[PDB]
Amino acid sequence: PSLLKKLLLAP
Amino acid sequence: ESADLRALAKHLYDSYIKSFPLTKAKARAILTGKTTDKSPFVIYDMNSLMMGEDKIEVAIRIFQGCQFRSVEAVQEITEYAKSIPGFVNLDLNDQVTLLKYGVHEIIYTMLASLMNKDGVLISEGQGFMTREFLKSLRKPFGDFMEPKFEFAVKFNALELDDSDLAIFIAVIILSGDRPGLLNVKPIEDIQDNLLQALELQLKLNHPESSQLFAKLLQKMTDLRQIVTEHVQLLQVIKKTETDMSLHPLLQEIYKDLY
Ligand SMILES: COC(=O)CCc1cc(CNC(=O)c2c(OC)cc(O)c3c2OC2=CC(O)=C(C(C)=O)C(=O)[C@]23C)c2ccccc2c1
Repeated sequence: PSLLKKLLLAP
Repeated sequence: ESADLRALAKHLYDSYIKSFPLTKAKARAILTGKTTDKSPFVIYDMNSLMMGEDKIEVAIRIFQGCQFRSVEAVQEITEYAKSIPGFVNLDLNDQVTLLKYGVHEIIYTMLASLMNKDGVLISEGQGFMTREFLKSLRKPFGDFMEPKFEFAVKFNALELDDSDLAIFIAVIILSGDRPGLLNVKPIEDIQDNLLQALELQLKLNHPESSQLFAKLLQKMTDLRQIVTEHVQLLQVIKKTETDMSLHPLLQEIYKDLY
């Protein structure tokens, strides 16, 4: 759970 | 094989153009004074900085500006990384690791595109802040700014264009030897193909500079030592400056880096 992970998952 | 390497090169360039608003081509059109757009506002001292606030402690204010742009750049780089064939199919934690260790090396590289010996373009080329104004900022902020120009001068001597840079950046992102990677081979396989695409790009685009590929491989190594020093310079700031606040995204990237 992280900000980088959230940016990576956004289509 | 070669045709497919050129198609890959073009794909990366096209994605690079979509991901990064201010290209080196656009940036050189501004710096050399060849654009129909009005000139960037020049900031060279405290007074000019005050005047140009709407166009774009002082040292702390400029440092925070650098942070905001870095945060924006990390998101641009992330979008670009997701366009590299195979990247989004990697283990998600490895994707995070590649960005964590890659982004600041790429920011050093892409800052060079916006820099000459005299200064740096800011605010999508609407402002131009002089190197000497940034270097003159009180310790420890002046020495945080200067290394980016020192690298830029050496790197820009290679005369890469946006097509070259798209592949160079992709190779850096897909580095299989970043600390803590779980599945190394799939990353190495992607990088091997990107390296082939880069070699061919440089042979065709810079036929009179046989040395360029080998030099760029060395620059990838140099960028690691440059970014380690960058992290050290940030500790001289963060640890000593009491009211200094780091953006959450940057705090995440710097946390447990090496
Ligand atoms: C290895 O990666 C790194 O070292 C990353 C850190 C990093 C980022 C940069 C790039 N800096 C800039 O673009 C910038 C700027 O440069 C001095 C001033 C400035 O005044 C603003 C900038 O951008 C801004 C965003 C804002 O939102 C503002 C607001 C609204 O307050 C600003 O103030 C702006 C306009 C560097 C530029 C030169 C040297 C080192 C750098 C280090």
